[PDB]
Amino acid sequence: YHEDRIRAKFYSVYGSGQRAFDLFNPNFKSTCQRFVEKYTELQKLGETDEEKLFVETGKALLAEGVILRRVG
Amino acid sequence: DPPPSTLLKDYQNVPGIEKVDDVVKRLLSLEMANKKEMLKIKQEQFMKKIVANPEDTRSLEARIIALSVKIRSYEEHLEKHRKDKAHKRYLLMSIDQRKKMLKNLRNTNYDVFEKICWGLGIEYTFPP
Amino acid sequence: AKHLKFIARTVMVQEGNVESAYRTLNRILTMDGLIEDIKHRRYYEKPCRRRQRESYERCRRIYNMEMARKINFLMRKNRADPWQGC
Amino acid sequence: TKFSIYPPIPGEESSLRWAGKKFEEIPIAHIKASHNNTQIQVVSASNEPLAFASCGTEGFRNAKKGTGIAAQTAGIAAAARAKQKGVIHIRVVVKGLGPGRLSAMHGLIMGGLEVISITDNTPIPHNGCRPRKARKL
Amino acid sequence: REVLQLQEEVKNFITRENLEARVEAALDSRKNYNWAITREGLVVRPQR
Amino acid sequence: KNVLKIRRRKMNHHKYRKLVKKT
Amino acid sequence: SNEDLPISMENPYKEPLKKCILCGKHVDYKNVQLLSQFVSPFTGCIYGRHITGLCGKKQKEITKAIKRAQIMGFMPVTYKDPAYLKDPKVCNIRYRE
Amino acid sequence: RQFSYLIENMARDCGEYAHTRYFRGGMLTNARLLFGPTVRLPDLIIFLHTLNNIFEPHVAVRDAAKMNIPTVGI
Amino acid sequence: PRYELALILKAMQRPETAATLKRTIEALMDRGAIVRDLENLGERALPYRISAHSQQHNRGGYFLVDFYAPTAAVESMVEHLSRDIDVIRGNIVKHPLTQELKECEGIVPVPLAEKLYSTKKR
RNA sequence: AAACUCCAGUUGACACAAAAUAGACUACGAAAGUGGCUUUAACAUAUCUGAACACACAAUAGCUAAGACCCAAACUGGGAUUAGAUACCCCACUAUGCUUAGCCCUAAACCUCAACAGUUAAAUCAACAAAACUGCUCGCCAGAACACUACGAGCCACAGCUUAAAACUCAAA
Ligand SMILES: CN[C@@H]1[C@H](O[C@H]2[C@H](O[C@H]3[C@H](O)[C@@H](O)[C@H](NC(=N)N)[C@@H](O)[C@@H]3NC(=N)N)O[C@@H](C)[C@]2(O)C=O)O[C@@H](CO)[C@H](O)[C@H]1O
Ligand code: FES
Ligand SMILES: [K+]
Ligand SMILES: [Mg+2]
Ligand SMILES: [Mg+2]
Ligand SMILES: [Mg+2]
Ligand SMILES: [Mg+2]
Ligand SMILES: [Mg+2]
Ligand SMILES: [Mg+2]
Ligand SMILES: [Mg+2]
Ligand SMILES: [Mg+2]
Ligand SMILES: [Mg+2]
Ligand SMILES: [Mg+2]
Ligand SMILES: [Mg+2]
Ligand SMILES: [Mg+2]
Ligand SMILES: [Mg+2]
Ligand SMILES: [Mg+2]
Ligand SMILES: [Mg+2]
Ligand SMILES: [Mg+2]
Repeated sequence: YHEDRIRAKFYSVYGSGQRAFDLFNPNFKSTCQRFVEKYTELQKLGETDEEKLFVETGKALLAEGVILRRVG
Repeated sequence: DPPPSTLLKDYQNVPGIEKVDDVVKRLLSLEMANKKEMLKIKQEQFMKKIVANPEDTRSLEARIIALSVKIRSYEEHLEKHRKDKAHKRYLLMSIDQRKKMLKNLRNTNYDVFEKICWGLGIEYTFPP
Repeated sequence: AKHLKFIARTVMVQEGNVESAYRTLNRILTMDGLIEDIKHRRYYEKPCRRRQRESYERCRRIYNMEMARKINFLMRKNRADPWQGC
Repeated sequence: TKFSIYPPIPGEESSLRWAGKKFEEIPIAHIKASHNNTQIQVVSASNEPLAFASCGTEGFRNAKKGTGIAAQTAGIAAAARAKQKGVIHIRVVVKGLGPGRLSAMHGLIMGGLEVISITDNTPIPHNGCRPRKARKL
Repeated sequence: REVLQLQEEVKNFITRENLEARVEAALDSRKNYNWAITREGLVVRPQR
Repeated sequence: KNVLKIRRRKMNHHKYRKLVKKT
Repeated sequence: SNEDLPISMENPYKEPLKKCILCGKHVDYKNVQLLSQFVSPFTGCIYGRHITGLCGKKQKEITKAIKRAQIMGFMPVTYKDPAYLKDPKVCNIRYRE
Repeated sequence: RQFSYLIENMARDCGEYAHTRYFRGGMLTNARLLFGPTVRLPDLIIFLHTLNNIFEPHVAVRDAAKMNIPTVGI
Repeated sequence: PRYELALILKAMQRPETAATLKRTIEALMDRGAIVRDLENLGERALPYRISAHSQQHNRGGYFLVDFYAPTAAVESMVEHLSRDIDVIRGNIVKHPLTQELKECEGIVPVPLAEKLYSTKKR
């Protein structure tokens, strides 16, 4: 899918976070998926470059309180 | 045999190489190179002398010139290495491959066949 | 002859435990192959026989690696029967 | 410090001493463990023969020399002739994969000698001379 | 580009005039081509 | 596979080479 | 039609191909400190690719360099220079135990 | 084996028959001897697992085709 | 082409070592060489005992001479190094810096061989 | 047992021989074949196919001539075993293996699976082995044995190689 490219980059930069998946719950939204939703939403705005779009998506999650510790 | 001072095929074109040091022109000559750099110049001379368009190297005329330079290379290697059976087969096969090119060139364009035989000194002979 | 002595194939003895030094030295010569090389160099092994032995040793390794790789892969299934009675 | 199995290089200075003598000075016990005999010769650091013993010199004949008891007997005979010249610590240099390869090392210890190192100098060529043809026995 | 780079280097090249001087300079310096590598792929230059 | 066809040729050649050495 | 169908794409989750420790480095015959890392310290025998972990192309560069350094008077043959005994161990081989 | 209990109970619940055990060769192609001449074979076999424990097709798949019994399988 | 002369000189004093290098570098120029540099690897202990010119050497000086010369000058210079009494061992090899290193992308995994035997019930 | 006893062991000096490990790699070359180092020359062909004989190559063994010689080693001699032992086991030594220059032209030279192009569907397919096929071309083969023979021809080959029948005989191989 088109969001697999975004996922591959989110895991590499941050990797699976503390939050654990709940596959039983059909309507479960992971931290990465939430990132993709924001990333996709910002694409509709008109930004045409991944690097700026990716960097801008991270900031929004931080404003909402999401924890995004880098592998650093 | 091009003199050892002759510049390489690649470098000669570059501008500003006419006015440089004598040592820089000696490192770019044929004296500090192998035998395969002198064969690239021999092939260049024949093409200008013979073929109308030297740039095209995939033509039958070009292939004969490129293969005739290898034949001379093998004859110079077999004059010192008489017991080298490997390069004695590469020579005899190359003479048979050139005979097939001269037959196909003599059947299509007899005009260039006379030009190549004169330029390279090949006395075409019919098989027994 | 022309190399320095008492460096190659030399092991020092700890607290007079010669047995451990000899076993270590013999493990260095077997892992490196010297032991088997010296046994095949006593009588000349003709090329054809030496090529038949290398092929036998190479096909034995291939088989032994896969058989071991399957034994380590199926050792997880050596536990007790969970559906005892069905 | 710790204990390494690698011999102390002569040049670089170390602290390992045996009876106040450096590793280089320790005498050497050259063992040639063949298939039908086992010769033992103890030498000093300056290549001076001190003792020589073999299964043949101990009164063994033919196939009794290629046993582990004859090599041990030869070690006791060489560890008793060198102990009278002031030899206690030795460097073992075994040569050969014969039966008396390790049994002679025990015999040297049963004569009052302490082994500080075990060196292997078994002739291995990097293809050189051609061995005799294989046998059908 | 290669010709220009070579033209700069040829100046340093040893010549009969500067042969003796260069020899003395070589006898004062030393070049070490020894460098080890770890399991991570990092070069361990010798501290000399 | 066997060598029952080589053994027939084996003796033929041996007997022929042994006859040429006699004559 | 439908927009949820998958698309033809190369694997994005693919991980970069593994590289040997000497990938991108020049193996010289004068660097005996690097060539002694792949030889046994007791016999001087060259280790294989199942021990060194090197690739085919770099394993033959060490072999060719070791044989050239040995016959030129740069590297020993029957043993490993003691000077390079305290260098990082990169070969997967344990003798003592 | 994991679902052997579940299938047997459902078969009883739905008034039908089950066989989650080792298939003795001949249940179908030799029923006359094993059970009797007047035995009636199944008219429909439902395979919830078409493979055996050695990851190979169940013998009943082929034995039901020889006896022209229609099979259902997951 | 560009070569590299791995030269192992006899352990001598500075005045004698410099006279040998100059005598050796002048022989290359006489054969048509264009010396480029003269690196010193330092004096160390040889890995093994070298016997040259009725002399058993245990130490020597390592010097590298990078140069350019025609193909015919290599064989003539190898006979000049065999007669020099102060040259323990000297070998000429093509400079390793004239050999571009192909870029590598990494190790390619190899899948086990398949379809090696017929799928028949032996 | 014979043999050797100017023998053996340590150390040092010292090859026209042969090339541990790497190589769990799978490369080069037409094949034969090629695995120590360096350097030089250098690895045919922009359709395919194409020869017992043309052209050129071809392991080991072997001939001729001149050198070398560590080791190995047909023959031979000695020792032993054995009913015997022209053998297996032990010892010693030679032709030979090596170099140079010519010749010889063979192999289970067999990956016994021709060269080129292509396919994986259909009847998969006697068996075994290394799954089964298609197109195109060259070469070869038609019961066994006689026969890697005889004759003829050709060949630096003269106890040779290549090519290569028939008669008698069987009802199988
Ligand atoms: C089916 N017949 C088999 C066949 O019998 C054959 C057999 O034929 C034999 C010839 O007479 C003899 O001259 C022939 N002798 C020769 N020197 N050529 C035999 O080789 C031949 N046997 C054979 N080819 N197996 O003997 C004959 C009398 C026979 O009975 C004729 O029918 O061969 C016999 C075995 O030799 C089998 O026992 C028979 O079962
Ligand atoms: S992996 Fe790139 S060189 Fe070894
Ligand atoms: K075969
Ligand atoms: Mg017959
Ligand atoms: Mg070798
Ligand atoms: Mg053809
Ligand atoms: Mg024909
Ligand atoms: Mg033929
Ligand atoms: Mg031949
Ligand atoms: Mg010969
Ligand atoms: Mg001999
Ligand atoms: Mg006899
Ligand atoms: Mg001889
Ligand atoms: Mg073959
Ligand atoms: Mg063909
Ligand atoms: Mg017939
Ligand atoms: Mg024949
Ligand atoms: Mg004939
Ligand atoms: Mg005739």
